[PDB]
Parts: sequence; structure tokens; C-alpha cells
Amino acid sequence: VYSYTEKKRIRKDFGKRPQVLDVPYLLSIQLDSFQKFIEQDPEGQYGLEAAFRSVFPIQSYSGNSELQYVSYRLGEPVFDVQECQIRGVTYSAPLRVKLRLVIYEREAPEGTVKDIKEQEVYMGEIPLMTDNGTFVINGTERVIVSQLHRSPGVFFDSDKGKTHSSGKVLYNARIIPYRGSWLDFEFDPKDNLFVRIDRRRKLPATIILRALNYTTEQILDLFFEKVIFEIRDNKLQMELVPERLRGETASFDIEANGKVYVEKGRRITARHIRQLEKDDVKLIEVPVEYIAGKVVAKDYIDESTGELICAANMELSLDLLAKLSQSGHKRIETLFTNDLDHGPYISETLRVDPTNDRLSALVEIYRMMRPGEPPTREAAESLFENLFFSEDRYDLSAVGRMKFNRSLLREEIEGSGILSKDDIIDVMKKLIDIRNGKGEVDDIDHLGNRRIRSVGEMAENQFRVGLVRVERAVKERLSLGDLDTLMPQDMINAKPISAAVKEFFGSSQLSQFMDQNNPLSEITHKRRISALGPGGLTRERAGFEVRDVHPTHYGRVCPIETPEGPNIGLINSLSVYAQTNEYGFLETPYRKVTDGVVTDEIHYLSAIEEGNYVIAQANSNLDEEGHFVEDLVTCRSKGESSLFSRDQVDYMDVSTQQVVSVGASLIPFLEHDDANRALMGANMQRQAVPTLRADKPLVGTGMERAVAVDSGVTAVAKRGGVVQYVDASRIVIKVNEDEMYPGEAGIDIYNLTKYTRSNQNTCINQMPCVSLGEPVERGDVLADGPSTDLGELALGQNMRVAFMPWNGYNFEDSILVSERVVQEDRFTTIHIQELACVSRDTKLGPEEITADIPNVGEAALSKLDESGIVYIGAEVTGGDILVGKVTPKDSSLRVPNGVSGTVIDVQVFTRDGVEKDKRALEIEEMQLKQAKKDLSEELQILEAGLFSRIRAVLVAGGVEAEKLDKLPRDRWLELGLTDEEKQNQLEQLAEQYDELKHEFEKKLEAKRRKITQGDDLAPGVLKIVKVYLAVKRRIQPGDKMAGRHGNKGVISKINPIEDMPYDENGTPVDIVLNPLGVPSRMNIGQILETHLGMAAKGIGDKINAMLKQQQEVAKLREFIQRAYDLGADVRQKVDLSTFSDEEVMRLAENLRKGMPIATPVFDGAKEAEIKELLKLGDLPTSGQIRLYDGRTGEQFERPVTVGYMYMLKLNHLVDDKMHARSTGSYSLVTQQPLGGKAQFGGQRFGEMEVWALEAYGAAYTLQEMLTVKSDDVNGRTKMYKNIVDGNHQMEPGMPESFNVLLKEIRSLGINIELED
Amino acid sequence: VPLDGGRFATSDLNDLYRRVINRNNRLKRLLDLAAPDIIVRNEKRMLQEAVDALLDNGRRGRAITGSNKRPLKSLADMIKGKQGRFRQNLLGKRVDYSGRSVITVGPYLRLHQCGLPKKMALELFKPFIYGKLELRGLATTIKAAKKMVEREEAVVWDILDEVIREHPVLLNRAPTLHRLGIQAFEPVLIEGKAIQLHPLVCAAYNADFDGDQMAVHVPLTLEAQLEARALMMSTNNILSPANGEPIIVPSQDVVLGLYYMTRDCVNAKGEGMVLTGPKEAERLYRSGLASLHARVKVRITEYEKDANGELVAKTSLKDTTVGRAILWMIVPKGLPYSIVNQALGKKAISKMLNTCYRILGLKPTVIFADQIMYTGFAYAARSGASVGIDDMVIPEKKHEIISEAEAEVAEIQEQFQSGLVTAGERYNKVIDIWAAANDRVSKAMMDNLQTETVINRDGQEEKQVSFNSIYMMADSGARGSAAQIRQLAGMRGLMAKPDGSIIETPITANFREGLNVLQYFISTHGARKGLADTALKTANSGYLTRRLVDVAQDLVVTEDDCGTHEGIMMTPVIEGGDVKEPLRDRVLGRVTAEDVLKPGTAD
DNA sequence: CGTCCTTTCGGAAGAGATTCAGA
DNA sequence: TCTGAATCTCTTCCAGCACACATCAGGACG
RNA sequence: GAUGUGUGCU
Ligand SMILES: CCC[C@@H](C)[C@H]1CC[C@H]2[C@@H]3[C@H](O)C[C@@H]4C[C@H](O)CC[C@]4(C)[C@H]3C[C@H](O)[C@]12C
Ligand SMILES: [Mg+2]
Repeated sequence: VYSYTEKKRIRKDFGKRPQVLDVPYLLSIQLDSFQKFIEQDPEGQYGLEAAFRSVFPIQSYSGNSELQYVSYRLGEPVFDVQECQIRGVTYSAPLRVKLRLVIYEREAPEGTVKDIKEQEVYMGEIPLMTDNGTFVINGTERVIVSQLHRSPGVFFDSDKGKTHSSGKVLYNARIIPYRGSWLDFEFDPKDNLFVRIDRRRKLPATIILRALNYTTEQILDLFFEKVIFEIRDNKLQMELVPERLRGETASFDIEANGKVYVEKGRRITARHIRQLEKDDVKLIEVPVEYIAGKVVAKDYIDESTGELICAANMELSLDLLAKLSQSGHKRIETLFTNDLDHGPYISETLRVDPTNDRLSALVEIYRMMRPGEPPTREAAESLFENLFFSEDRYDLSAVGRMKFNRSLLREEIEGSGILSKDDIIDVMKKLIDIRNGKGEVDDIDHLGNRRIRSVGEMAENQFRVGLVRVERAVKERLSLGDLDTLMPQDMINAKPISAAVKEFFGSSQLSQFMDQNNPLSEITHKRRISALGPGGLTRERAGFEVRDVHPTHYGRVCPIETPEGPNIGLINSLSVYAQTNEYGFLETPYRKVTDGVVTDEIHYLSAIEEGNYVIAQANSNLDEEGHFVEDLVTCRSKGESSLFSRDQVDYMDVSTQQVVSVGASLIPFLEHDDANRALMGANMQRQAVPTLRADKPLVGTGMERAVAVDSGVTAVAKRGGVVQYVDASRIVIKVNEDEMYPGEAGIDIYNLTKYTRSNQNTCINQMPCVSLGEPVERGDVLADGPSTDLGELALGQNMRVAFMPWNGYNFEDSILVSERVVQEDRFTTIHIQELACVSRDTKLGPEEITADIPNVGEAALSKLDESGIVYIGAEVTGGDILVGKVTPKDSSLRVPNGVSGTVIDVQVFTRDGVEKDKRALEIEEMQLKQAKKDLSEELQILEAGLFSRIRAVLVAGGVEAEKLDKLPRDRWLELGLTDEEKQNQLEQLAEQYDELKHEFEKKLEAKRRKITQGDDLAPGVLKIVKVYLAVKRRIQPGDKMAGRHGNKGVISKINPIEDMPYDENGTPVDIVLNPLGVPSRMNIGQILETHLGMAAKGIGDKINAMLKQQQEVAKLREFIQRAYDLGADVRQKVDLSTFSDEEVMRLAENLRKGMPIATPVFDGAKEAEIKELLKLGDLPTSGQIRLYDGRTGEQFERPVTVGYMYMLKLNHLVDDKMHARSTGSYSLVTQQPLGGKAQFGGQRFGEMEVWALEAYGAAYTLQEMLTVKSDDVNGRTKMYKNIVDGNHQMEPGMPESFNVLLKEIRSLGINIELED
Repeated sequence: VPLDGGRFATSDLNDLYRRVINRNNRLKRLLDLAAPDIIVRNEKRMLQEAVDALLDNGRRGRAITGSNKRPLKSLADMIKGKQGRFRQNLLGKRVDYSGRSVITVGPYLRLHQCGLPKKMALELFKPFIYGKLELRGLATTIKAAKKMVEREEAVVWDILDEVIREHPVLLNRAPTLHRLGIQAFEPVLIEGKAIQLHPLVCAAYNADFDGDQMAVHVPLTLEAQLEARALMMSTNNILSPANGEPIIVPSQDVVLGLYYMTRDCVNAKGEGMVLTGPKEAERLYRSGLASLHARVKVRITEYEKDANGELVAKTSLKDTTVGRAILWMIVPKGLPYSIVNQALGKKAISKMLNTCYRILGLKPTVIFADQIMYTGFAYAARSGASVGIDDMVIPEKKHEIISEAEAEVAEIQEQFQSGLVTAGERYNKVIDIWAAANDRVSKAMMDNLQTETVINRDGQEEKQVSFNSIYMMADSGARGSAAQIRQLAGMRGLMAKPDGSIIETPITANFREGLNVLQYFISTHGARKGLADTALKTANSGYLTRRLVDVAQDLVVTEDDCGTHEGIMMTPVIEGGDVKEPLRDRVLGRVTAEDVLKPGTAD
């Protein structure tokens, strides 16, 4: 069964395999993150609760005073979204936090409080997120882009290659906290382990080990395993473990019990090791001179005199052994320092270490961190305590601790947010293990190492920054306590929190202006994962490895949707099914696979939980129970695609669309396009502008109905019902009683957003797609937004294309467009631009908006009214006056040069203390009328229902129905009836009627007072007048047109209708494209789209033929069923026998323009099915017809490819790019022409063009470029006079920018001058 | 500068100067008050830091910030860097009498013509229009003429058409990599807002028509106009300055037209007919009595200048096609007929233009290039040489080759499980057998494409070079290669990981019949490697060419002969195999240093 | 209003600055 | 135990062009 | 007017 906006035009689906999981809510990261930040969360896991519980309760310097947090709440916004956009104010909600202030008595750390007080204190007005994941900051719609940064934790890298210039790889352990200082550890070409805090400068790691309260013997115990020599009767034999001899050369005769085992010089083989273990002899004779290469572990002091014979960590020799023997040290402990496995790195580090004890190490750390100050014990101790060991300045977050414990093979993922001695020592141990040869480094770009930090987490950090500033101010204030009078508001300042939140939401690197020129642009801007921003990398200093697409991007990040140029691979787009884990890592769905059955249960596997398993490919033919057809199937185990047996797999991809984003999944026949062309197609699809009339794609993907609904442009029904009234600007739904609330049933009203301005100066405009008296259900579209067709995304128009060269008018990539395309106005767009006029109170009195403009004619003031503003609807042109403002002594707002349009809406704002202008209130008196028109309709419906209830009570107990309507409707309650509880209900209903009148009056007055608010403006201004010009841009030679397969082009000629090629039926071709654009840039998707559009339009032409001459519904039903049943084995399977013989006529009437066809991304139609569908029409199976030349009437001597391609009008218009300048205004400091098109500016003859003029030898052209039509002011007017004098000759001088350079160098202590 | 309002916009130098004067005045007041030595010492240190921040801010440890926590611009920060006085306002600068717009084709133009919008030439040439509205007596002052061109009367459009007559304009494209990126064209006024740009100069500009824009500059003075006409005219630049190669080369539609016209199919509407000249060939083709690919015998007269610059004619009866005889009507007098008596690819007509230049000079070549362009466009439009999905012909043997390669990799896996081969040997053998399979598929596809067309020769049956559309536009050199036609009809082949290691299982499909969800993800590694490469490569090549210009910027050939007996010994470069570059290319067009001795030694 | 005031995904030359290890 | 060679901090630059927004001393005592 | 941010096109 199909939805109500589905048995109206049902798109044929050529997809072949069933979707076990439907596409989720597209803008889910934004809404979920902000809901997490803004919610009332117990236990304070995340949100405002976490910040408050992490900053409060705050206390003074043990001054028996504490400000503690009780709760918080969000007040209702003073406006709604639409009024916030209209006025120019943030859609924010006040933050009312209930704090408590407790002060203790003298000598009472735990005693009774002197005074306990609590109140609700306002601090900051945090912007709210709209229902579409956007923010309204200053009347404009912004999007906070999610960020992809390195997760907190420990990362072991190598930095192989370019160190030491010897081909020796190093290794570095970097500990990145979520907030705090870094703790890099690194090696040396001499293999010495150095620590580096905050990237400052190297110093030995044993310095920080000693700073962590460790002595030399303890460090050697930690990092090395002891080998013990025993003083005995003779030769000082050593206890030996046969395992430690793995891979060494026998320094002497390895023998035990008098039996020789290994000869001198021979390699200690594994056979020797196993036979020695079988013998199980640990005490081995060792020559005395062999120990010369060993390093003592523990310090040995004398027994009698107590003097140190040998300190810890020093070499040994015969003299040292003799000095130890005369003292009688029966135990010698040395370090097992294997040259291959267990290298002596800590020993050499201790050799380089200059510090000796803890105090020396702390002083050295203080000197490194803060150079130029005399260190002290307390200062160094406090600095090292607050470096990585205080919750106030260091924080491994939950993710930091989780990754830290996972990387060290720990078990618990929870723990302390601050570092510990054990954590640092384990990091060092893991680094040493990696250096030895065991273990492996981890790649940084792996998606198990990079988090996603969305709006709900970014906004919390800035709020926390504001909170720590506030608590610092309070701690400053709480020591100066004048108690018994201080409420918890005179110490709180709401300026830091508001400043931080406003700075984050308004002016940040990720709080971007929303891309709003079709639903796809905003729906893909909200699902944008940027690697840049605060705490991330930069375009200039990003290598190629961050650019590339990792094998873990499968299902989590799109590989073919990223902008070209400076940041490619830094601004990745989220995949369709991609989700964010509880920690922030990207996880994607996978169907669980049992022993042989692909189950329907789905698990969301992240990047690290994916290499463990072997995951079946998205298209593997299961047979009705989930058994793969072959015994082998292509899979990917650990970032490696290869074949596997059927029984080995344990997961399968949910859909074939999950590898691509939501923009790349709107390309039909994506799998036939080269990935470069696919990337360009996705981007240019984002840049398409909405046309005058939306037109559905004949060759779609089935993701159009999700994008056009989840983006929020469409007016979608909230509760199902029956349409009661459809206007061009409002829809009224009478909700079914099955879905109405018991109290205050009523209706639903949808006020459509009529012609208004988007961020890109385009027109977003909703028009109804329903008709009067028509049932709708929940969640189905009622009005189509900008560039949607019946709740289905429609970015361009389907036009009849021919792939042929046509006299060189489509030479490189150009497009030859028929004149019928511009006659039909199907690419005509509407562009709305606002112009502002502000009245400020300057000196000599303020400036007013009167129409009394001096030194202008009556034709100048003809367009303005008597109030001084232009009439709504006046077709203005370049130079006309829109607003009249006078300078006391004329700064009237006038139309800029070259911009036409029609004034569609004039908008006036006034601050308090400015009385009004008649225009200013006669505007928004319409808003009052519109509010009354809704409230009165609701009142009428509710009153009619109440009076019907009254009459229905009256039909019982002596019904008097003939006399009810004769008397007016006021007195219908006290007629002849009983005095039972029904009469009590009648009196209660009369009381409710009075209550309804009073509440309608009070709510209408509330609406009027809220609309008539002061809407306080910027300081120094009086009133703002905004005038909205709307222009129609027709297609013309010069502006870009594209397809969905990366085939862009610039229109070179608008050919007449009779000059375009035509087929044997005389039908001309709309667009002529170059065939040579296909083989080179291998985008075969456009050709197959052309063929499938030809088949679809053939089906539509058959239906239109059967509908034009009237035929019975049986024939139409049979043909439409024959069209929908066509395919190999499709999943759609529509049945027209369940249609009501009237909604099949509406279906056929919607299919007469061409039957829409869905071609899912990697599960699309095939050439056999396209040819079969062409045969279902009357079209050639080859897709090529014989076209005739339009201007000579003879054949092109080849069948040419003619079809229907979906063309998009990209937002690069030619009238927005054409610019010219002879003379205009010049800059101030350097007298050069200004820049850009707004300022009447000139093109920049750059540094590289000067070289091109020098190469030619054009010395005079270059001189006139850099002197006369530039800086040189004296020789610039003489040239103008010469040119309008009949002469062409210049008197060049010196460019005024060189004199600026001379004066700026002379403003240093440098005398630069010109000689003679 | 006054910002919008009563406020005044910040200036960093004013802030630094106020900061210096504050400390200077405080120091003077302290020294007048005989303040203690430590306080005035700190004041002097603060004055020193203020002056250091004024002169060169940031050369100290921490640059001071005026507002927004960003360091403010000092005196030394507006002389250096890309935003300094040198590289922003002195080496290059914004220029009056200039504009920019999108470029379209306009294939009707000649080599020396561009098409300027009628609304852009009225703004560039505005003082020139004033100087004729004030000279024809159509205006009396500057205000009258200014308003006349403001309201755009019907009399300023013929004044403009007279100003624009022989006044060249420079057309520059933004990455001016070499000097051919600025060329001067004579303007033609057009209706529209796009600058129509001749197709033959696009190769020099490196400009397609997918949305790039050009800048028009107007030479004002007479010396500037004569430099634009005698040095920068697109007529004068038909040879590259980097090497002796032509730069006016037909490309991708002119060459497809000339390839389709000059080809032979062994059958025709008229194949036995013997024509009496090129004009009869055109008369027969246009009437539909003969095919453009016939095999006729035309009686043609060709001229040769083997005399002392004098052209002698010779008439012969040559076996050619109708198309090759139609094309002979544009080839100028002096070129041999065996320059169009073949199947003209891109190289064939590039060599035809090159030999026309060296035999007949410059003016016949400039006339010839436009004729080639027009007659290529016309006969490419007439062909209707489209592209469909049936043109990419999959070999019937592709499935068998792929199955054989699957069997061989299964055999190699069986050998590896038994332990006969190591991991690296297994990987190398699999890569080699898959490369061999890819080569076999490519060869089968190319054979089945090139010799596909079998046509009855008016007798039994015969093969010929195919008229496959995609094969024609790959063979002609118009638009295509072997690798791309292989990726369309053969198999895509072995794809590499981002690090560089080849994946041991190639893409076994191609763009005609789909790609897997995984085969398409594998392709994106090398697809985005080659896009990030070109994104990061422009910023690295620009720096190199800037340093090269600034090193060598000032050599200029100043003397005429220095009289030296030194030089270099130019010898052909030999790396061990084929000669990388012969002696003729390395020694051409250079003055010898000593007399070379013939192997008639001592002569 | 007037007016005074205070961090951290870089790679080469090259210029201090130290060390070393050698006589 | 003074000296040339090997490591150690700090400087500079990293292609060109349009176009949107934001911020420009403002906090505070008198 | 200067700077920054971001997008886009080459
Ligand atoms: C199993 C439940 C998981 C939940 C308890 C843990 C796991 C990851 C934690 C978040 C991350 O660390 C990132 C942020 C760190 C900052 O401090 C601000 C909070 C922040 C959102 C954390 C809140 C919470 O603590 C999270 C969700
Ligand atoms: Mg281009």
C-alpha cells in the first residue's frame, strides 16, 4: 500500500534488492547533539548540567562561603523563528539557573550555616536550534559544522624517513588530552628517550620520571629485568635463565656440571636453549672479564665505613669487582641490555640526564616551562602539580581515558580524567616496546582515532569557558564578602558567558553562513564533517595523507563528495547511514550474519570494531532466506578487499547506498561515472538554483523524496486529516478525531513561506500541492518548497538533448540551447535582494525619512509615496530612488547601478522613543490582520462546535429544534429542559463561553503587544528601512548549465526553433551537447541517463496519446500496469487493481509528462532493462534516432543519440560576472582603482601579467598599465583629457604608490631617496 | 576612514603611534618629576617595547594585539609579504579601462577577432566615445555627452562602432602562466554579456568553456595600440616561444570533422565515378549523389614552388575520396596534394599547418587556419558523429579471459596453501597474471573496435577500419586515448592503495557495465590522489615560476656579438637504449662555436 | 555625555649557540 | 685545553580571482 | 579603508 502523496505519481523503481533498513533522518547529528546539550539530564553526563556540575559548587579561600548549583531552566523565547528572522535578532532562550549561596559561621567547617539563601539568576541567552538543525543569530540562518579532530588519548607514531638523514626511523608517543598540555615522548639517533611538554623543547624523560618521585634504582627496576651474579668460592658464577640467550653469540664456553654445551663463538641456537631447559640448570660458570660490559643496577655502599663503592647505573670492570669483593657483596645486580631486543635506552637517558633528585627535576621543568624566572621549590612543585595532575587544568575526557586504556591493553574504560604515574610509565614502556620490535604504530588518519565534535559538544566548551571566567570573577568577589546582604546575583556577571556564546555562534570558523539555494545544499551543509576549525588542521599545512581516502571511510564518510582546491579531503561529507557513537566515533550499520543466514538485525559497527570481522559486500545474492549463492564472496577483513568462503563472513552491508553521501546518491547511474566526474556532479548539484516551475527528474534515484522532506523546505502535515481550505499562502487541515486531543480539538494551520529571500539572494517559496477537500495523513507533504515537485526534490528541468557537434557552438564544453527553452521560461529564476537604509542621529540634528529631496526633479520622486518610501510593486531600474533620507546641511537610498527588479516588500523597524511614520504601522498592521484571521477562524470553529454540543443536549428531554435557530445564537442554553447534570453542563459551557471570549481577547492582545514590541536596534540609529527587489533572470549566452554527472558548460548560443535539429516527427531538440565530452572524462552515466530518459518520455508519450483522445480506464490501467511490471526482478511490485478507478486517472495524468524512473545508486537499471523499456514505447532500442538539420533540411549522415537529460542551472550567472570600468573611484592611501563589482572597480593586472607583457617586449603598454590607468594621479587626468581631445598620448609620471612606499620606508629609521 | 555611523574605523598604525606617544609623554613627565630610578626604568623599557612594536611588530616575543586578539599591522608589515606595498601595489596593480566576463565560443570569428559585449565596450571605450560626440557636434560639453551615453541613444552605437573599428583589446586569462595568456584581438560588438573567444586560441590560453572568465584591457596610447597589433596580436603568435612547436593547432572538433571528411569506406553512393575537379566533388556531395567517403578519381592541379619562388602547376588524375577532394578547395597554392590524401588525424593536420607555415609563410597560414576551422566544424556537424551506449563494444572474449585469470589465481592460492611459494612471490605472480589478463582484454577490445566494420565491397565481403563513433574520436586524436577507451570497453585494471601498493585483485568491470560498491570505492583512492595532487601542485608551481622569473628577470639580449670561441659540446642524449633526443633537435637554431669537421677529416 | 586609561599534523638555509674530543 | 665539525633554536614562504559576513576602544569614573 | 573568517570559481 502507498501513501496519499504516492498514488498520485509513483516513481518506477528499477532497484533489485530489498532495503532491510530505511534511510534515517538526514539531519540527525545536528538535532541529536543540540538536544543532548540543551536537555535536562540527570547525573550530569552531558549538556549544561555537566558544565554546572564541573564548575559548581564554587567556594572562596576557605572563607566560609560557597555558591552552589541547584538547577537550571530555559525560559521561553520572546519571539518565534519567523519573527526572529524578520526583526534581525537571535532565536535565543534565556537561561535561568537556580543557584544557592551558603556561608558558614566562624569556627564551623561543617557547622550550621550563618545564612542560607537561593535565587534564580539570569546568565546568558543561548541561541536555540530550529527544527531543521539551523540557528538564527542576527536575522540570518547559520549552520554549526561538525568537526573531525584527533580523539584524546595516546598515539604512537614514527615520523619515519626525514629524520637524521640516515634512514633511521624514530618513534614518538603523544598524549593528547581533551583539555590540557601535551606530553610528547621521542627518541634520538643515539636512542635516548626525551620528553617534550607543550612541544617546547627536548629534555630527558628520566627528568619527568624523577619528578614523579622515582629514584634511579626504582627506575631501573621498572624498565629493566635484573641479571644476578653471585660471589662464591671461585670465579663468581651467575644464575642464568636459558630463555634470555635467545639469539646471541656465545662469548665463552657455555658449560654446566662440567659438561660442555656450547663452544665459544657459536650462535646460541634454539636446540641449545631447549636442551638447557631440559637439563634445568640455572647456575652457570661465567668468566670474570665477561662482566666488563654490564651496567650495575643498585647502589652498593660499604658495610663497615658505609661509603659508596659504585653508584647505580655505571659500568663494571676487574678493579670494580675487586673493590666489591673486599667489601664482600655476595649479590651483584646488573641490567639485561640486549643489543637487539631489550635495548639500553633508559640507561643512556640517565647518562644524559643532568638532574639528580626530585627537586632538581622540578626546577629544570620550571626553567623549561617558564624561562627567565628564578625557580623556587613551591613554584616548581605547584607548576608540575597543575601540569597534568589537577582536574582544573588537565582533562582526559571519557574518550581520552577510553582510548588511553584501550591502547595500553587495559580493561576498564572508565577512570580518572587526570594522568597518573602508572599511566605515564606505561606509555614509556609501550614506546620502548615499540622501539624494541614488538608492537606496531597506529596510523593517525584511521577513523578509529578521529572523533566527531558536533554542535552539542562545541557549544558546551565555550559555555564552560564563560563559566570559568564567571567563577574566577566570583572567587575574586567572594573574598571581599559583605555578607548578610549579597544575593546570588550581584556577584554573577552575565557578560562573560554571553560574550563567549555569542562569539562562538556568531563569528567562528565552524559557524558558517548557511548554503541555501536548494534543499540539497542545506541538507548537505548540515551533514558536513570539517577537519578544519579550532583544534584542527589547516589547508596550507595539511599533507597528502589527510587528503587521501582511508579504507575505514567505507560507510562513514563519502569518498566522492569533497570540494576541489585548497581543502579537498578536509571537508568530507557524512555518509547516508553513518551515525555518531556515544563517544563520537563514526559507526555504520551492518546486518548480522548467522551460520548461513543473513539476518535482519543490524549492528552499528565503528572503525575499530570492523577490522576484527569479515564483512560481506553490499550486493551478494541471497536466496529468500539469506544464503549466499556461491561458496565464495568478496569481502573486506582488515582494510583489505579479498575473496572469502561463505561460512567465514559474519556481517553484510545494509544497503548499496551506504558508501556514498546524500548528494552523491542523487546521481542516477553513479557506478558508470568516473569518480572525478561524480565528485564534480555532486558539487554542481549542490550549486543548482531553483527555477520558475519545479520539474521532477525522469531518471531519479528514490532518494529525492527523502531529501526534499528531511530538509524542511516542504510544508509537511503534522496530523492527518481532511483539507478544509487551501489558499496560495495557507493550508488548513481538519484533523481526524482519531488523532485530536480530547481537550481543545481544533484544526492545524500551515502558513506557507511565500516569496522571500534566501542567503544566496534567491527565492524560497512554498506552494500547495494539495487541493480542496482531499484526505492527507501524517508526515506527507502539503506544500512544495523551493525546487521540489510533489514533495520530491527537483533541482533542474528534463530537456531533450542531442549528443552531436553543431557547427562548433558546443566546442569545448559549451551548450547550444534552443530558443524554445527560453520561450517556455523553464530556466527563468527569481532573485531577491534586500537594500537597507538606516537613519542615524548625527550632528546638526538627526536625519529623517521625509520625501522633500532637493535638487531632484518630479520624475525622481514620482515612484516614492508622500511618506518618502517606494511603493510596493513599483518596477524600478538602475539609479531610481527607493528611500528618501536627508542630510542636514542627501543620503537617500537609491538603486545601485545596473540592477533592475520590482519592489515586493518594504520593511521598517523603529526603536522606542521614535513615534512612528504612517508607513511604519500601516506595515505590520497587515501582520495584526493575519493573526486575527487565524484566531477568528479557530474561534468560529470552536464556537460552532460548542453550540452544536448545546443543541445536541437540547435534542433530549423535550427536543425543541425548530425554535432554536429562530432566536439568535446567544440564548440557546436556558430553554425547556431538566435541571439534571446536563443543565449543570450547560451552565459550565456558558462559563466556558465567557472564558473563551476572555481568553481570545487576552491572547489577541498578547499577539498585538508582542508584534508591536520595540525590537531594539543598534545604538546610534533611529529606524531601518529594507526594500526587497525581485528580479527575473532568463537564460542567456554565458551562464553555466550542468548535469548530474559532472558535465558543465557555458551557453554559447540561443538557437532559433527552426535551426535546431529535428527528428522524423518534426520535434526540435532542446539542447545540443558535444559527444567528445564523454570519452575523455569517462562519465558514461550521462549517456545511460539520456537513454533511460528517452524510455521514460516514450512511456509518458504513450500515456499522453491514450489520454488525449479519450479512452476507457481499462486500457490506461493495462498499459500503466505493463509499464510498472517491467524489469528483471524488481522489489517495487505495484498493483493497479487496488486503485479506485479515479486515482488511476490522476496517476495517468501525472505520468503524461513522462513516467519517473528510480535508479538506485549501485543497484540501478541495466542496459537490457533500458532496451526493454524502450521497446515498451515505440523507440529504437539503440537509443539513437535519425535527426535532420534544421537549416538545410537534410539528414546528419549518422543516427545520433537523442534523449532526455536532467539539466541544472548552476548559480554562476553571467550578469553577475560581467563587469567593465573606464574611470571610477580610486582608493585612498594608494591612488589605485578599487576592487570588485560592487565598488565600480577595475581588474587587477597582476604580477604574472606584467611578466607576460615583459616577454612580448610591450614596454609602452606596460608603462601605461602601471602609470596612467593606475597610481599616477597627475598623468591620469591628462590622459583622460587627451582621449577626449582627439589625441592618444600620455605624459607619464611616477606612480603614487611608489611615493607611499618611500614614505613608509622613511617612516622607519631608513633614508631612501632618488639621486640625479 | 569613517565607518558606517558616527564611529571611526580602526587603523593599526594610529594605535601603535598613540601607544608610543603615551609612553613617551609618561617618561617625560616622570623625568620632570625626578621619579625613582626603577619606575622610570620600567617606563623606558615600556617605551622601547612600544617602539619595537611600532617598527616591526612580532619580531619581539609576543606581538601586541589591538582588538579581536590578532596582531595589528606595523610599519614593517606593509612593505613585506604578499600583502605589502611591493607585491600588491607596485609589481601588480588594479587597472582602469578594464573589465571581465565569461567566455563563449563564437566559431564565426577569424583568428584576429574577439567578440566584445555591446554593453561592455560602451563602458571600456567611454572617453573615446566622448571625444567623438564632442567632435561631431552631437554634444557641446562633457555633461551632454555623458548623459547621451548614459541613456544609450541610437547615435552612440555607430560612434562606438567607429571607435571600435581597428582598436585592439587585450584578453587575459587569470593564471597567466606564459606570455600567450595575454593576446590582443580586434573587437566585434555582439549582443550579450559573454566575451566570445575564437576556438583556435583556446589551446594557447588553456581555456575551455566550462565557466572560466577573461579580462579585457584597452590599449589607450598609439604606442600601446601598435604594440598590441605588432607584438600581441593573435595572428603574430602562431609559434610557441618555449619551442619551435605550433600553438595554433585544431583540436577535438575541427580534427573530428576533418577526420570524418577525409576517410574512405569501401562502398559508396558513387564509387566508380571519375570526377573533373574538386568543385565537381562538392557539387556531387551536396546533391546527395555521392558519399563523402567514396573512392573516386579526381583530376586535380597542384602547385609547387621548386623554382626561384615561382609556382608551377601540375595536373594529375589521383585516386582519392570525395571528401579529400572537397578539402582540397581550402588548401592554398604551393602545398603538395599528399597532405590531404590520407585520413587526417590531429597530428596530420597539425603537420599540415606546420608545413604550410614553413612553405608559404605567415599570412597564408593565418588564412588557412580559419578555413580549416570552418570546414572542420561544418563537416563535423554534418556527420552527426554522436556517442551511444552500443558504441562501447565489449569483447566476447572478455569473460573467458577473466575466467582464465580467476582459475590461475586459484591455482596460485592452492600453491601458496601447500607452502610452495612465499607471500611476496604469490603477490607478484598474481599481479603479473592479472596484468597479462588486462593486456589480453585490452588487445581483444581494441581489435574488435578497430576492424569491426565488415562491408560488402560490391563483390563478396571485405574488412575496413571501423566507423565506430568512439573509436573515430579516439583514432583522430580529437578526444580520447587508448587507456580511456580501455576503461570504457575493456577492463579498468589494477588499482593502487593511497600509499602506492597495488591491490592484488583488479577492477574486473568497466564503465559500460557498472562497477561494484567495492570496485567503485577502490577506484576513489587513485581518483582523489590525483585530485589532491593537482590541488596542491598549483601553489608549488606558481612559487617555482615566480622564483625563476625573479632570478632571471633581467637578462635581455643586449649586444649583437660578443666574439667568443667557447661553447658547449651538444651531443645526442643516450640513456642506454633508444635515443632520447637526436642531435638535430638539440642543435637546431643555434650559432656554432667552432667549425665542425666533416668525416673528410681536416675539411 | 566628557574624558582618561591598559598554543601544538612543515621543510629548507642560515645564524647563533653549545658540545666534543682531540692535541 | 682552544679548536672545526656535528646538533640546536629561530626566520620565511607556500599561484591567481571575484563575493558573503564581522569588527573596527570601550569601560568606567566623573 | 584594513584585517579575519568562510564559500566558490579558475
Ligand atoms: C557510556 C556513556 C558515555 C558518556 C558517559 C561519555 C562518553 C564520551 C563523553 C563525552 C566525550 O568525552 C566528549 C565530551 C567531553 C567534554 O568534557 C564535554 C562532554 C563530552 C560530550 C563528554 C560527555 C559524556 O561523559 C560522554 C558522552
Ligand atoms: Mg575551465
